[PDB]
Amino acid sequence: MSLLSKTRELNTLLQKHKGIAVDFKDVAQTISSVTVTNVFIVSRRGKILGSSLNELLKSQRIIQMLEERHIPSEYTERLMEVKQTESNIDIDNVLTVFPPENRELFIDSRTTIFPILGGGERLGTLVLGRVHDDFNENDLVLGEYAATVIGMEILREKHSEVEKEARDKAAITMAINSLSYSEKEAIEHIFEELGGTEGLLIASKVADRVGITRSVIVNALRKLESAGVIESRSLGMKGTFIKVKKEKFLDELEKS
Amino acid sequence: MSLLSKTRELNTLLQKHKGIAVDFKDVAQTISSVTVTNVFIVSRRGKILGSSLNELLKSQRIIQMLEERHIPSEYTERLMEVKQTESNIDIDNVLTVFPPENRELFIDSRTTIFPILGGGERLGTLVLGRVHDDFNENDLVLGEYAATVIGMEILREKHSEVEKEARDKAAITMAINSLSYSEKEAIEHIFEELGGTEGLLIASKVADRVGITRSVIVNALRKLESAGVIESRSLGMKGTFIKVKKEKFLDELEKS
Amino acid sequence: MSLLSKTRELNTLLQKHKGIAVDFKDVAQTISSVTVTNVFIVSRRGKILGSSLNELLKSQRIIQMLEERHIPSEYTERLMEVKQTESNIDIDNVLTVFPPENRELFIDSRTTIFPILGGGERLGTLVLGRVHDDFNENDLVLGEYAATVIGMEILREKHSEVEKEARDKAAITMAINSLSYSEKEAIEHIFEELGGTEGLLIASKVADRVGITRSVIVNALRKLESAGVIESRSLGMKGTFIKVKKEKFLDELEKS
Amino acid sequence: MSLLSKTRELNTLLQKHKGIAVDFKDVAQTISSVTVTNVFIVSRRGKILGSSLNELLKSQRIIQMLEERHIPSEYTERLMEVKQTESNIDIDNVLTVFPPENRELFIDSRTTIFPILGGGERLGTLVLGRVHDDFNENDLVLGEYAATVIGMEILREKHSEVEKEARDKAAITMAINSLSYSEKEAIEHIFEELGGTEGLLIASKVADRVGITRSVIVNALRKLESAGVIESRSLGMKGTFIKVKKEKFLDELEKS
DNA sequence: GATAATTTTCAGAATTTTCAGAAAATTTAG
DNA sequence: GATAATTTTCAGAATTTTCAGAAAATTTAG
Ligand SMILES: Nc1nc2c(ncn2[C@@H]2O[C@H](COP(=O)(O)OP(=O)(O)OP(=O)(O)O)[C@@H](O)[C@H]2O)c(=O)[nH]1
Ligand SMILES: Nc1nc2c(ncn2[C@@H]2O[C@H](COP(=O)(O)OP(=O)(O)OP(=O)(O)O)[C@@H](O)[C@H]2O)c(=O)[nH]1
Ligand SMILES: Nc1nc2c(ncn2[C@@H]2O[C@H](COP(=O)(O)OP(=O)(O)OP(=O)(O)O)[C@@H](O)[C@H]2O)c(=O)[nH]1
Ligand SMILES: Nc1nc2c(ncn2[C@@H]2O[C@H](COP(=O)(O)OP(=O)(O)OP(=O)(O)O)[C@@H](O)[C@H]2O)c(=O)[nH]1
Ligand SMILES: CC[C@H](C)[C@H](N)C(=O)O
Ligand SMILES: CC[C@H](C)[C@H](N)C(=O)O
Ligand SMILES: CC[C@H](C)[C@H](N)C(=O)O
Ligand SMILES: CC[C@H](C)[C@H](N)C(=O)O
Repeated sequence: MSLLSKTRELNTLLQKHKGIAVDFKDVAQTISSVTVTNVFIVSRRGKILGSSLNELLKSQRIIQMLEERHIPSEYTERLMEVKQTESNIDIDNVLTVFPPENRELFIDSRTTIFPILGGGERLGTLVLGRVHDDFNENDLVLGEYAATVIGMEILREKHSEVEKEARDKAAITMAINSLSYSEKEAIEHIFEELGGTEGLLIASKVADRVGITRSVIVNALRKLESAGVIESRSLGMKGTFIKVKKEKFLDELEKS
Repeated sequence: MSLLSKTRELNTLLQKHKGIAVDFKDVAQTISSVTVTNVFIVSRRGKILGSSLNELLKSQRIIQMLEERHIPSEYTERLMEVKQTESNIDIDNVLTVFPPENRELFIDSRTTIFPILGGGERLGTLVLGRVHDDFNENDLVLGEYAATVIGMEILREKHSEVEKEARDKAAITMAINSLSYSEKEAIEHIFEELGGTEGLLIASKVADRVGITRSVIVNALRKLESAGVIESRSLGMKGTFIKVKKEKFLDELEKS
Repeated sequence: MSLLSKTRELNTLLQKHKGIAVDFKDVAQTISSVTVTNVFIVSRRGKILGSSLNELLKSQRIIQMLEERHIPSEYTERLMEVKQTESNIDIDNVLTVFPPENRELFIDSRTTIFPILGGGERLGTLVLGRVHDDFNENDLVLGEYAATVIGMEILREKHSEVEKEARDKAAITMAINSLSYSEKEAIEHIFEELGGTEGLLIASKVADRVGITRSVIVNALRKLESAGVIESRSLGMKGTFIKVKKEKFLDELEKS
Repeated sequence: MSLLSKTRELNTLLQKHKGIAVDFKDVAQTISSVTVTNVFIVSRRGKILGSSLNELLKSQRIIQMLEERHIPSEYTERLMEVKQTESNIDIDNVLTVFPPENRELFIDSRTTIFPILGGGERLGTLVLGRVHDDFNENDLVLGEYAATVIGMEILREKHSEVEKEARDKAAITMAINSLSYSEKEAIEHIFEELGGTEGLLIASKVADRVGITRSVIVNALRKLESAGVIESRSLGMKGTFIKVKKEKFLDELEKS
């Protein structure tokens, strides 16, 4: 099986995965097939995001490591020292992925470490190990496709979660500014009587006890409703039902 | 220059690009440098998302294509019928990326087509062109790997686009439900006289033409600001400035 | 000389330094006196912030390192691996501060590495080396006073520069919001004709060419003057003299 | 517990505190834990910046001191006369930190005084108290090193305080120069009727009492907002809300 | 000393704005 | 079907606000 067929095999997993997310465990399996290696996709903090082992599964430490979803904290930082792709690493090296204890079974073992880069920084590490054979250039080509692609699926993940928080801050800010002076004070006193995420209270009485017009309170709520900060429904004599959908709202209110 | 050298060059563009969006015009010329080819990155409908050419620029048609940001209609169809990679296409084949009229300069021209796939569907096509040298398998490895990542960035963009159009619909609806009856009527008329995405008008004047209280207009606008549907700016004696941040708002409002 | 007298010596340098800043070179000298060692105060990126060497000055690499204001980039990252105070490190170790080349002169050499911590993260490293003798606990007490104190003078420096940028953003924002719609457009057209940091222009003519009232322009400038964004003086027939004192102002204006 | 163990404990509080400001109440009890002492951190004028006591809390006077956040006037003087560290002070010496009346519980009490020095001047005093055990030299090493860092955090705070009062003066002056003659007159009267740091008043009413155009008042307030001297809030029919962010503004204005 | 050129100041109207409160509309329980 | 309890809607006045522009004030050159 030629390199083209191996690259074609890997590139097919990505071109046909439904959705946008790519399962790194699926990737780990594919990387093992076309190269016959034990695969480890670890984070910058060592969290195991993918794995496709066989010979290593035969070690006690490795089993307890897969359950921890982590790797030796000390060995995690040593992978950070590899800034370029270092291949063909024997068992007599510190960067070997195989247990130095069971050296007899892994005497001819060779280890290669690919760094995962994205957006201009370090994102993870892709460690591949073999029991005897060595790594050639055709293997480093396949491994660098993975690191470059994994870093892209991580760069998207980190970026998408930043966009989410950035929108919530805008939604809260977009709402806090649309409030009037009397409407900010109204919202402060309501969330006080409400106490929790959702509840039921009589807005009118809260308006009378505090000395704020009743329509000023209805006005503030409808603005927060428009901004997606809360959901509200009327219950007539029972009162007004409120369900906060953005918790950080109040915290940013007094801050204003 | 070995394949592992060309591969490392391409991956470097992707791992260090700032932000998240990868510019296809950068990819195209990067693909062109490492393979010594004329590069086209086109969509299903033949829009040139990115290109980096040299010899082809000595043809009249190629220039007007770049001006139109599109490729011929006839050619776009025949690219869709290419369901797999097809390399070393001669000048006399319809799938050739070189103008046949300039045969004196393109008689020994070879052109390979790489379908761009993402999420299991055809997103576009990556076309490479050479004047003399044929395409080896080490070239198909790059072109196929570049079409893969190109499909990944398109898959991602189309997803973020859909998420945004959905967040917008939600913003409009959430803001329309916040409007009372008289408030919902003012906005219909305010946005009628505005005539465009943004403008300046005298609200109190429009309030008297229809017979709605001016206070109604002020509160309604302030509720659309809470949902990020419009930006509003008071110019006192000169009127009110209104910039709409959601095209489809007015259309959606009329539905109700 | 007892430890109390050594601690008293060090604590005097800090209690009597005039001003708020503490010169790390002065510190380097004091740390060398009370312990008789070659002192290195390096950053997280290896930048030498202080030094008090003697025996090492006798090496060619060290001389070229002091001029670079840096240390071997590779050795800089290895110091990051020391998370706790590691002392009594022989020349046969990678973390030795002495040149492994001139091993014969530094055979009994012992090296100690103190990490500089502040605010909850790593800030630098304090490396001490000896030619023969070893380190005791009384030496680690003195070295940890230094690391803890150096980290405090660095935490203050980093914090003070953050407070400075945070105020400039507020000054610009505090000003951009106080501007009216017509006053923002006025400031946009003035900085256009101005071209550079400071210059001379006739505001009236700029007002007439663009179609904005002349007093609207005087009003915008006086607000920016109040916010410290610009300095302005009148020159009657010659025009108005403007000197921008905050460059990022305009960049944040169109962004609004 | 060795000195190097006690030292490492204190440094840990300083290296991991969040922000920049170190809370002296944390330092005091930390000093108390590692040396088994009653701790007082007082200024020149005897204000208890921080304390952590146990046995002393069984005395009436000590409690009222904590309530007053001050120490006796007579005792504060005698601490200033202590120009150097003085350890193992008996119960019958005026420099004792223990109430003589409770002699039955404090007859074998020992108390050491550590002057707190920063920038070459006396900033405060660190006082430690014990019921039985005397103070060794390993204790003077901690108390002297704690007084040093305490002096460092006071030196820093007093500097940031002065920089702020200077930035304020600049903000006031810069804002006053931005005011015209009629504008400068309105603010004098507006701030006269306000009577306090913040309040609500009817500007247009105050405009007619004096005979100034209402527009003048609006623009003047908007110029003080640009310099961060006040916050202003429009309440329409109810009036204008004004919060002053710079106490000394009104005073400084009257000077002109 | 005075003209000429901008630059500021000041005054005033039109519009925008926030709040009050009475009438309308709703929900819940009967 | 109807009372009672809040909840919304709507209308209206008082105040705040932004802009225009004419008169005043300033600087520069003579
Ligand atoms: N698409 C995709 N992304 C993944 C997968 N596994 C992990 N990630 C992403 O990888 C990113 C980093 O991994 P973390 O969950 O943060 O693990 P960690 O222990 O916190 O390590 P650090 O990210 O370095 O802090 C996360 O934001 C995930 O979105 C996966 O299987 N598929
Ligand atoms: N990252 C990135 N995406 C791009 C670039 N140019 C185009 N795209 C994406 O390519 C996709 C198609 O480009 P369009 O310009 O919309 O072309 P089209 O005619 O709509 O193409 P069809 O998808 O066939 O309908 C969209 O998802 C774009 O976001 C580029 O330079 N960078
Ligand atoms: N008080 C004081 N601070 C210093 C001294 N030398 C350096 N610093 C501070 O140490 C901080 C970090 O050093 P840098 O100038 O940033 O050196 P660098 O090469 O950029 O290394 P990094 O800070 O890790 O990025 C700076 O912000 C300085 O303010 C000194 O002699 N006295
Ligand atoms: N970091 C820090 N500084 C503090 C703390 N308590 C007081 N200070 C500083 O200690 C100094 C004096 O405290 P004050 O409360 O002003 O006492 P004082 O009576 O003015 O003292 P004198 O300086 O003698 O006039 C000031 O610079 C304060 O900022 C604290 O808990 N943490
Ligand atoms: C997978 C980690 C490997 C075994 C590494 N050599 C260690 O001992 O931690
Ligand atoms: C890019 C278009 C190519 C050259 C096509 N064969 C044509 O003749 O138009
Ligand atoms: C000061 C650096 C020392 C000599 C280190 N062992 C190196 O060789 O880089
Ligand atoms: C803290 C004050 C001490 C106890 C002082 N000697 C007194 O008697 O008041």
